[PDB]
Amino acid sequence: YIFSSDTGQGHLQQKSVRQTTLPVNIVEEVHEEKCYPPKLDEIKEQLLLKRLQESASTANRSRYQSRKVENMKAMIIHRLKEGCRLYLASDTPRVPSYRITYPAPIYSPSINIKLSNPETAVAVCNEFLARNYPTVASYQVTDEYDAYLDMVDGSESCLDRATFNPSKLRSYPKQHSYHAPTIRSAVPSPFQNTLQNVLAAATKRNCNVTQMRELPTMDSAAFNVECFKKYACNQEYWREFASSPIRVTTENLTTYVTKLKGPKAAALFAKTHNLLPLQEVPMDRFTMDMKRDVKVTPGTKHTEERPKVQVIQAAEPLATAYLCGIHRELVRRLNAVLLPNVHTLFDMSAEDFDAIIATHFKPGDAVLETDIASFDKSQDDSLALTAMMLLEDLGVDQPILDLIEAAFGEISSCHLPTGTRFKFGAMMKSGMFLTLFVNTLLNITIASRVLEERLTTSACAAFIGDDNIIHGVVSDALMAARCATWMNMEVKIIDAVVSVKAPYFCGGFILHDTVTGTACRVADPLKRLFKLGKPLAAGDEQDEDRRRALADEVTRWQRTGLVTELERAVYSRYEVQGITAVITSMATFASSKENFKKLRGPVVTLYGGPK
Amino acid sequence: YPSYSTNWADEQVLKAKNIGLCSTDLTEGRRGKLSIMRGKKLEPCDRVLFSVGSTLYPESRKLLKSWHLPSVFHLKGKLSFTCRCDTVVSCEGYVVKRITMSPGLYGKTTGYAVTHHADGFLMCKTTDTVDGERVSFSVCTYVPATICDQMTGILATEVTPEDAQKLLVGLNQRIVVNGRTQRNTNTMKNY
Amino acid sequence: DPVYVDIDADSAFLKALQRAYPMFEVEPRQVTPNDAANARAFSHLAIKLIEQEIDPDSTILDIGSAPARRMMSDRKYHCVCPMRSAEDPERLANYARKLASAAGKVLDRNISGKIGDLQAVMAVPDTETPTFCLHTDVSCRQRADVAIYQDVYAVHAPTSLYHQAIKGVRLAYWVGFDTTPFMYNAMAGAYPSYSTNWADEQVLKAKNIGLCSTDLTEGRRGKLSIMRGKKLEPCDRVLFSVGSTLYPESRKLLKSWHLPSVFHLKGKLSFTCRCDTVVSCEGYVVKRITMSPGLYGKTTGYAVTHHADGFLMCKTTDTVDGERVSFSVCTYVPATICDQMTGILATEVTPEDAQKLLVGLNQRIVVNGRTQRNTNTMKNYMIPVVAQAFSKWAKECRKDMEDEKLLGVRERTAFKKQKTHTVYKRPDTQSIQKVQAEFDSFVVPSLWSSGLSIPLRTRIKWLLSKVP
Amino acid sequence: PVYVDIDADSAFLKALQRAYPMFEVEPRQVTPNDAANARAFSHLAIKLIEQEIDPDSTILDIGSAPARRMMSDRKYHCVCPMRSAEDPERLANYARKLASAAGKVLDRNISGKIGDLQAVMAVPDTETPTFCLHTDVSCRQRADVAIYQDVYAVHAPTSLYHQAIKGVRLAYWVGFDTTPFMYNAMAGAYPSYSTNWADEQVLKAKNIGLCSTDLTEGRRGKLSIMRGKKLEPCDRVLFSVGSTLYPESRKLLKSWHLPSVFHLKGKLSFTCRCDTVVSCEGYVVKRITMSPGLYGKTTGYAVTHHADGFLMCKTTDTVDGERVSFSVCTYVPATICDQMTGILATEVTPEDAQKLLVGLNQRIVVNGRTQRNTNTMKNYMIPVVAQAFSKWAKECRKDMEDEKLLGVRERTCLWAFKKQKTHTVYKRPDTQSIQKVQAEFDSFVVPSLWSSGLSIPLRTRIKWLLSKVP
Ligand SMILES: Nc1nc2c(ncn2[C@@H]2O[C@H](COP(=O)(O)OP(=O)(O)OP(=O)(O)O)[C@@H](O)[C@H]2O)c(=O)[nH]1
Ligand SMILES: Nc1nc2c(ncn2[C@@H]2O[C@H](COP(=O)(O)OP(=O)(O)OP(=O)(O)O)[C@@H](O)[C@H]2O)c(=O)[nH]1
Ligand SMILES: Nc1ncnc2c1ncn2[C@@H]1O[C@H](COP(=O)(O)OP(=O)(O)OP(=O)(O)O)[C@@H](O)[C@H]1O
Ligand SMILES: Nc1ncnc2c1ncn2[C@@H]1O[C@H](COP(=O)(O)OP(=O)(O)OP(=O)(O)O)[C@@H](O)[C@H]1O
Ligand SMILES: [Zn+2]
Ligand SMILES: [Zn+2]
Repeated sequence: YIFSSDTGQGHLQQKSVRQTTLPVNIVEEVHEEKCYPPKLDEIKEQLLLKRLQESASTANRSRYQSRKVENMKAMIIHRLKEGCRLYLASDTPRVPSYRITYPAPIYSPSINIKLSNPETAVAVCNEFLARNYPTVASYQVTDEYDAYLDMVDGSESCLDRATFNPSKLRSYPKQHSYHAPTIRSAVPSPFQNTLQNVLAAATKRNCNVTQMRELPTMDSAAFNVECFKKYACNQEYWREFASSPIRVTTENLTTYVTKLKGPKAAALFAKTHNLLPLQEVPMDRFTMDMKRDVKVTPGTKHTEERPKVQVIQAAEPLATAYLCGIHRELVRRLNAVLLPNVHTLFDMSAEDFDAIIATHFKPGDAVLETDIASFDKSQDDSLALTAMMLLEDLGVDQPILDLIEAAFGEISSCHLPTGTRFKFGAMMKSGMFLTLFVNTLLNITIASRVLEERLTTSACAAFIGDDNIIHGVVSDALMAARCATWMNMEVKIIDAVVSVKAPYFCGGFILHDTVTGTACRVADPLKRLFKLGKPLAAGDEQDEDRRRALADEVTRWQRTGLVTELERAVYSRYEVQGITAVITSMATFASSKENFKKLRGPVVTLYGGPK
Repeated sequence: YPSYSTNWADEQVLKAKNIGLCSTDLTEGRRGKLSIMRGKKLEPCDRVLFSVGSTLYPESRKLLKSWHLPSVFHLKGKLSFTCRCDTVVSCEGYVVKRITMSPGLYGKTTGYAVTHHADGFLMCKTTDTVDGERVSFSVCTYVPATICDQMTGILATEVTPEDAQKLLVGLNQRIVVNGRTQRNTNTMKNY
Repeated sequence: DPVYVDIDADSAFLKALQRAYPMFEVEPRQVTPNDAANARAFSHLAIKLIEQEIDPDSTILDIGSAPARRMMSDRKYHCVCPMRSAEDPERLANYARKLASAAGKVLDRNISGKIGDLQAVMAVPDTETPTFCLHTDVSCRQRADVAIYQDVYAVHAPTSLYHQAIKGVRLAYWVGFDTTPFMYNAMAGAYPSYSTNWADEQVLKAKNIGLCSTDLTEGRRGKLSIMRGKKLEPCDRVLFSVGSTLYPESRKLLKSWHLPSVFHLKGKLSFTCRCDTVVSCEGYVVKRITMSPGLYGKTTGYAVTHHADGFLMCKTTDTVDGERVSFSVCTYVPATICDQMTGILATEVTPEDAQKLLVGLNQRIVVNGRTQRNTNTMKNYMIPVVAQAFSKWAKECRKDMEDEKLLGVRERTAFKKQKTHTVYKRPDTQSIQKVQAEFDSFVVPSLWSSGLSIPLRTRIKWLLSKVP
Repeated sequence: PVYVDIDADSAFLKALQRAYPMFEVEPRQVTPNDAANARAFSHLAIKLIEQEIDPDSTILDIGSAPARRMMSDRKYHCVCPMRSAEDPERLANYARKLASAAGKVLDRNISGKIGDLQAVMAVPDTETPTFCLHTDVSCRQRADVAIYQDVYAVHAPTSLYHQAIKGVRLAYWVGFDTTPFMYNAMAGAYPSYSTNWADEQVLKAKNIGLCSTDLTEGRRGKLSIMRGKKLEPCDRVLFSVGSTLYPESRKLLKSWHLPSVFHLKGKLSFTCRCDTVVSCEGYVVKRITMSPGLYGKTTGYAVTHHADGFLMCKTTDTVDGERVSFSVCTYVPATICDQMTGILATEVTPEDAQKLLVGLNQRIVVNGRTQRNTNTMKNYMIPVVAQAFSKWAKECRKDMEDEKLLGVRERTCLWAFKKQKTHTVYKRPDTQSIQKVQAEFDSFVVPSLWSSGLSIPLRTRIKWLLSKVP
């Protein structure tokens, strides 16, 4: 997710495109990446398969999958191209674009410090938890009978416009096997797929009705786009972009499918026999998915109240494959119209982010961080109109806009195992292929309107998802009065000062180095610490990608000139002392395969076995 | 002269195919043709035709070249004079010249003429088909200064004609100035 | 007291011009699209500085000047105007027309005296007058205190200064181009800030220099030649091109103005002289020379030049009339470009790689959209030459560290001389040369003859016949 | 307030303010001089000296220009013979200034100075309380304070003795530092004042601050003839301050590196001391006090205190087409040296050292507004400095890998010791350097090289210029 996940896969790429070998900033030109067209070959597969049988040590098998997957990719292109005959177009001359590059970052040396006995590391971590979090360290006294306790008490829900069968509401637990954790953090296990959990998750009541597409709604949207184009964008690209539309093209589909992996291509291939046309695919029908992981934050709140259940609304598989070739062009056009001091995390890597903010943040500087998650976007219909107006200005072809618009109105969801039907009104968060883009556009628009001209005169601004940071801005009564037109809790704002109250961004800390004198971003150690106290399901063999992720994260923590700063940042955020010992404990855990085995224990089986 | 929609060509190549002033017809190809006389020579002659937008003007080379006067020259006959020549105004092909005469002989002459280029000047050799026969000859033109400056980066390597054509088309719509971006506004003719 | 210059209001030369003259304030105003605007702005400001510095109660001599531009002046000027060029008749006619036109209106600048003085010289073309003269700098017999030279390259310097000294001249000035490139014995060069190019006659048919012209009809094998040259060395004749104007020069007379710090003049009388540089801006210098009777001190014979920006000289290969040859060129580089290439030149770099870096630094640099490098700092037609020089310079610096030798000793096998293809002078660096510092040749080029024709006298007198 | 002809946004202003914390300094630029930095320091030095001197005494000036001492409220006796090729110009300027202001300024005896000048011009060999035409030895005048401003052409012990017998008890000296010449270097530079100096034998170098060469093809073998086989510094050195050339001698330069205590013995005996009071990146101000009689004892040691980094290394260059080697010295800012301690703990190649130095010079340390990303140090000494650090790190590693016993020395019954290599000398900030010199002088010379001084054509012009005095 964004920077890096627990398995070190992340959402960002790993190729630098914003690096230069000169001590000054240089403007360059954006180019295109050529893609190899797949080709079909059956005679090679037949002979290789027979040659696979006679001798295959290690690389002989790999040639078979590469040949087999390559055949599947060619077949998908041939079938997919025929469906969208009424929307296919050709290549028109492109509009050139330019971008700015920055010099490479400088880092301080790192020294490794670790203990020897792995059991002592567990004792230190347990001592740290008890001293700082007394209630959390005394919760576990028996096994994990959460499923049984949830069945004993009844079902409480707050639904709206839903139907279900009462005869299928039964929640007797099934077999559950896991490994007993060693760290005394009480991280819950993922929930079981039952009808009771589905109703508990859908306990949200956002029933609000306003003017759908009337005159007052249009007036608010018209003002919003005016502020965005006046305080956050330059005027050198609008007229050129309107002349050249964006349409579905063979190159878009060929490039997209080639980027998929093995298993993903096979899954898509299985749904190409009865291929519906593009105009036949419904755009307002979704399916319900439950398989998720619970989210826990440092503190003592999960030992008193049960956490919520996460859900996913999945769209049609063919809908996200026909039109997913226009995401790259939309990103390029958006980056071209933004001001040089306004940045977006799309199409960057970890190193590029460090080089941009290398010489901007210094001690004693005020930074404003604001999130917009706590806001009901379903109350006002103008939030959807504003996004469409921005999309139309960017140069989206007219019939394609109708297909996109159909997914932002009335939608329905269904649960296949139980046949449960749900209906929702205007919704912004979903599982479609424009979710981050629309959220980023709305985040910039909200900030631009509230801050007015204070956004233009700034040193560095970064926007991604629902989080943002703006340099050199404080909190005054003018923004409170402007934002209090409807209510007061639209957004949450926090004031931060470098080297005194470290700013928080995307689950990390922004710190200023001492030896070199440059800014850098590091991860959150407490978030990792609670995560090692999560039970591991039996039969899982993913205990090697996590060790490498921990090893990389530990090295970044032990850089010289950042030990003292990290201590103060954690204390000013969570009011906790003594994290250097925890970091040392993490170092010895991620040193060998056998040292990582001390975080687990004997296997415990519940609700299973007729003995 | 692209800026004034003016084209000129020699009389011997009026039946070309891919120049500004020519006209040809469709043929299927006749292998071998009769030739009463022999050629083997293709050099410019004294006859030149001008076309200023839509009007035709015949000209002569000798009289055209007589007005490219040097800086200092003497006129000595029954009476003697000493005179100079200067250029005051120049704009993409049109120039204004000033000449001042004075009686008597003074100084020394060197017989050199100097022209200052504010725009790129090109002269290349091209292959065309004149009346069904392949020949080669030279052409010349003017290039805007902005295009030439932006063209310096890639000319340090070997570039194929196809690659150069694509970049010229793209460079004809957008340029970079003072760290910012705008349209060219000084475009060149596509033909 | 602002000064108006005839240049564009958005030219990048304003910043350099203002920095060289911090005692004034420069204001732009354009009225003519001249092709040599930069070259005339410097000369206009140089005269203003000189005039206010000197005592306004002395007499000033002009050598080869145009009297038309000295009319509206509150000082006293003695113009020495011989007739040895094709431009003099035009200047003399313009002077007469302006004097008659402005008669009776501006009665403050002594117009009547100038009109009467000009008529007297026309009647008898051998008299010496306070305002006008018709002899040369040697034959003139007028006594004054200050002598001024402006863009004069046709007079031997030690000889001219001595003849001025014996008439009681204690101060002198000289305004012109820098003579440093001619001391290194180069074949061609350029002054890109002022649109000036110069070359030798033997390379006038080159292909890739600033002043040349070649042909296209070619492609043959074998050119019979009678003489076996095998030699390319600079000759006396040198051609200059400022804007769209041509000026022939000679190397010997150009090198005579690169005077040392201290020198002696010996003859019937003896003097000691000193030379100093006051203003320098990308090619133009202003020199002040003082004379004093007697002999004092001792000389050393050394000339020192201070570089504010990079000076470069390299060796290039080109085709002259179809034959491949090699010769040396020189140019100037801005200081900002030189500083930013310090880190790149630490290793060996390919010439094509250096060219790409130079292009980005020149026209593709941005900081905040306010100043940048004005998107054009160095003219684009000299980049390929510069890129070649840096590549060779870096390569030759690495070989030095691989041939480490002992201290205070030298090895003879009888010693080998290495090869040098690039001379690079970085900013804040000085160069020293050896010249002559003792002059005693009292040559007498005294063959006096008038150069005024009867028809020209009639025209000048007729223009002054009518008082309006 | 004191006004200095310096650019309003220069980096030298901060350093100048720290050296003079008793004044307030403001910039006012009226001339684009190439040696503005060198002139500002001298102007402030004179103000400091006049602030701690009793205004009742008289001050001698050795080799001074009378033009710049006119509008002062103190008493000066100018001693100036005619031995330089720029002296007659100074005398003419002095006469012109006096005549141009005869009744406008009533500061002091302007008419008296005019009368004094006329008396000296009438008869040359005369003594006047304002002007003189003798040397520092032949002059006969009583005073209390003597000032030497940028004097490098006289012997220090000899000149001081002759001033002491006349009753002078306090002296001052303003000029360049002497330490680089005590190390017997071949070339050097002062980057802050744009000054480069080099030996006469290496004037045809290629990559130093003061040289000039030409292109050659590479002819292998020219001559054998005279066998040089040796390259050592000579007594002739050339200086270049911005754009002016100055020839100097090594013997006279090294004679001003006086010890802390020394004795002057002769017909009369004196004891005296030397001390440095002001130091700023190359310029120093020295104060000397003398007293009759012989007291104490001497040791013969000179000590200098380094506030910045002093570097001396060995370099390889090509002089007139032939490869040679010699030593070069320079100065380094303190901030650069401090930020380099961590890197020098290992073995670093010269290529890496160049890259870090460039990055530190532009991005780190230095910044600003509008005028942004200035340079802390000049870029034409970066290649030389980078190589010096590389050799220093290598030499510090061999010392730890080859240990010796405590309190003993290892020899080789013939016994001898081996000498190691040394290619770099580096003096870090807050470090002292000590040298051994002579502190007992008892031999003096009294020549009579003063025939006439002036000439008749110059005297007539001066009288004519002063003739129009009313
Ligand atoms: N090499 C050389 N340069 C000259 C000479 N005379 C003038 N220049 C320079 O030419 C530059 C452009 O001035 P011009 O275009 O000649 O016009 P002008 O000097 O105002 O007057 P004219 O001499 O009548 O042309 C001047 O700034 C001079 O520095 C010369 O005799 N030789
Ligand atoms: N090595 C050396 N430096 C000198 C000498 N005299 C002056 N300087 C320095 O030269 C610098 C600039 O002075 P200049 O302008 O060149 O000499 P000037 O023409 O006599 O005028 P001043 O500035 O008053 O000295 C001064 O700061 C001195 O430190 C000298 O005799 N030898
Ligand atoms: N000995 C001299 N004394 C005074 N003026 C002179 C002298 N010689 C030449 N001049 C003047 O210098 C100016 C330049 O003319 P010059 O004699 O050099 O011939 P040119 O070829 O026209 O110019 P140039 O050779 O400098 O290119 C003329 O106006 C001339 O009157
Ligand atoms: N013995 C002396 N006493 C007083 N002044 C002296 C003496 N010798 C030289 N000077 C003064 O030194 C000044 C210039 O120095 P010098 O006489 O050595 O001439 P120089 O050739 O310029 O040498 P340098 O460049 O080292 O100064 C002159 O003004 C001169 O009056
Ligand atoms: Zn005369
Ligand atoms: Zn005296």
